[PDB]
Amino acid sequence: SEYQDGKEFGIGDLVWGKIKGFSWWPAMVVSWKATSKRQAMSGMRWVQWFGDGKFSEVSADKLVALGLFSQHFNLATFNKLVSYRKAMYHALEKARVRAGKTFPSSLEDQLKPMLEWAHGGFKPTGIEGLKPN
Amino acid sequence: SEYQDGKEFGIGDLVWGKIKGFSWWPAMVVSWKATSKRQAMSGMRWVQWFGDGKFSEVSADKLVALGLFSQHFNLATFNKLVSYRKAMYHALEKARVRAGKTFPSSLEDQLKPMLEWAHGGFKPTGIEGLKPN
Ligand SMILES: CC(C)CCC[C@H](C)NC(C)C
Ligand SMILES: CC(C)CCC[C@H](C)NC(C)C
Repeated sequence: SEYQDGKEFGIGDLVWGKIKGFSWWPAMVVSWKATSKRQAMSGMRWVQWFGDGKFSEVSADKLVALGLFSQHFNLATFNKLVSYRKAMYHALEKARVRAGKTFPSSLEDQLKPMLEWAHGGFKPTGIEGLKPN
Repeated sequence: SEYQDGKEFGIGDLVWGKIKGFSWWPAMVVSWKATSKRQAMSGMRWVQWFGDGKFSEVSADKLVALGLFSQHFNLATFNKLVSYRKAMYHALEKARVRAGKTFPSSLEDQLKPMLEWAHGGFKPTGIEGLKPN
């Protein structure tokens, strides 16, 4: 099947992806069939970016697990860009549901406990709870 | 292991491949396990074409290193087919990263300095920077 190149990351994985000129941005690894383009080159993954829904073919070496959060979250970009805050909401919402996490009940106000959870290490599940399926 | 048949080219090598009826087209040697098809016959190599991401089993004797660039690049095809130009973009991008090369910030316009880097022997690394890993 897809992505059998001995590199990390499979379909459904929540990741940070790094494109030249941009901060690390959250994304989900997808099958090339979802992209309406072409099969990824060996060593690459198609990802779909949270916040804008676009697809990019990105080297596996330029991806890391979303669970390595406090290590790749860019606070300057977050303060500066509303699109980045939006991306984080959609990414962490996906993470939350997967981990079976719940928060008590505005964007910045919805984000706040989600960021704390993420930044704190995604407790109680830890990064294991972010896996697909 | 795979592709130990005494012939040239191993996994990850960037190459030109020639299929009957076509100009030389850029590709990367992959393991058969990436293809989701059969293992390659003796003397053959699975390649994945840049641009469309498809797989072909090609004789190892009908492949040449991407590094022999201007000899095999086909200017006429390039000007004629947008697919070829796209193929060149992806191939050179992969070459660029492996090399550690970088280009200051459209397709052709991004292609322009990449083609010139290639036609002029991939300086400063030369073709040694094109190797996998
Ligand atoms: C325009 C805004 C939504 C920010 C751009 C996000 C881009 C698509 N992700 C980059 C990592 C390539
Ligand atoms: C996209 C198309 C115009 C051609 C792309 C390369 C294919 C696979 N032909 C090669 C065998 C030379």
